[PDB]
Amino acid sequence: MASRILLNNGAKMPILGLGTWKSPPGQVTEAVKVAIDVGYRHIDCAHVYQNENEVGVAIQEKLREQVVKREELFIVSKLWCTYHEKGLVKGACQKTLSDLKLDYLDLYLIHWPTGFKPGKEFFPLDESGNVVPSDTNILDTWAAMEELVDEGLVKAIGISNFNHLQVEMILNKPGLKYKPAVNQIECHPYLTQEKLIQYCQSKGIVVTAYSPLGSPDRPWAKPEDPSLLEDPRIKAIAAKHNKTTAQVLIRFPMQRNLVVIPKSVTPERIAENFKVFDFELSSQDMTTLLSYNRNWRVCALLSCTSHKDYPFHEEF
Ligand SMILES: NC(=O)c1ccc[n+]([C@@H]2O[C@H](COP(=O)([O-])OP(=O)(O)OC[C@H]3O[C@@H](n4cnc5c(N)ncnc54)[C@H](OP(=O)(O)O)[C@@H]3O)[C@@H](O)[C@H]2O)c1
Ligand SMILES: O=C(O)CCCc1nc(-c2cccc([N+](=O)[O-])c2)no1
Repeated sequence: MASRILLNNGAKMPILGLGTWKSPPGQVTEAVKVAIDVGYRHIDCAHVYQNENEVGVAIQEKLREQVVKREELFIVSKLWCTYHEKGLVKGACQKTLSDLKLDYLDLYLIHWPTGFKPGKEFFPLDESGNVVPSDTNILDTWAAMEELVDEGLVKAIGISNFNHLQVEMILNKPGLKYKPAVNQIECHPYLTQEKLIQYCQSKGIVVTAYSPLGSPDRPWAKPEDPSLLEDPRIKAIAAKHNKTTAQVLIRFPMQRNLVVIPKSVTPERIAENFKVFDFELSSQDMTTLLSYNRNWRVCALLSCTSHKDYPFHEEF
């Protein structure tokens, strides 16, 4: 299987990347250094993760060390919800660029369709804990994203956690200048996303699967929660192919023509997780994994469920 997928901006995106949500700032520099050493060329970042400076130290050292060239790296970051106003988007991008010590991003995503009130708080709340929305709408934010392409700050723009109606809204935006290149969404055998993925692919939008391992370190994990890594049915498929469960869970989206971004700060796992290009799941394996769907989401916050733009009321 090829290692990159062609985007609708003409650039190629590595289909395996390293996630960095929850990667501790004191561990993620070494994690990214190790990742590049063992072959990763795509790093998934975000301002809200509060570790972009430390990710950048790693990227810069490996560029200076001549382990890799910048053109060979695919660095993604995301515009946080409190910066959807037109006048705040460039600054938000430039802070990400300064922290990552880059002069462009390969891909910048609108992190969520929901805009929040600007200010220092990433999740501004009212007295009863509802997030405070902003009045910006997604189409003006999108035009601000298009400006970043035209200023050379980013090579591609896209979206994340957009539902099909929301993707459609961007695609039908009056005066649309650049189509989203990517929609990054939660996707794994308990949330298989067939409808949203086929819609996006039919429009030439590449889908990135996040939390492919079910995010076992998410802060709100509950006993009763399903566990991909521990699911005996998936362990069995892994056993059959002489791979680990995680390797199965990473290969699965790759064979759906998705990009996948498993997170780890554990060197042995970082290496393990990249060793997924030398085996194939069968069609039957794939259909079996798809059958485990239960519409289970890692990422869906109660505090945002009344925002007008909350993406997960619609089926997809
Ligand atoms: N667009 C958005 O809204 C959004 C939302 C969620 C996630 N994402 C992106 O997606 C990335 C991946 O999602 P995620 O961080 O939620 O979780 P994930 O990649 O599904 O799972 C990460 C967890 O799995 C562990 N793990 C990694 N490799 C393993 C292996 N081979 N064997 C056993 N355990 C392993 C990691 O542990 P150690 O780190 O301790 O090894 C960590 O606890 C994020 O980091 C972020 O970059 C984007
Ligand atoms: O940004 C990441 O990579 C994941 C951080 C964890 C996470 N964020 C959210 C979150 C943030 C903003 C909006 C929503 N919403 O449901 O409308 C959910 N739910 O879960």
